[PDB]
Amino acid sequence: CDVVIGIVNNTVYDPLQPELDS
Amino acid sequence: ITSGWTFGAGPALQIPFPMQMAYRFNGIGVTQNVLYENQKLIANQFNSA
Repeated sequence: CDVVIGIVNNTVYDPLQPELDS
Repeated sequence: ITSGWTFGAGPALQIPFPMQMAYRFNGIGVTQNVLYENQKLIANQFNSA
């Protein structure tokens, strides 16, 4: 993520960690 | 230049050029990150032509 222009920061959810927490 | 191809159908909706050109590139079967990794080279070729 260093070459693109105007790239913002955020969080991306993952649909496997909530299930693997148990 | 300002609004792409949406001013022929209905009302005019604005959009930036790198996004509009990414749409155009995607229209012919090339994934859209190729534009974002070559923006300066593409601009230079356009001006020279």
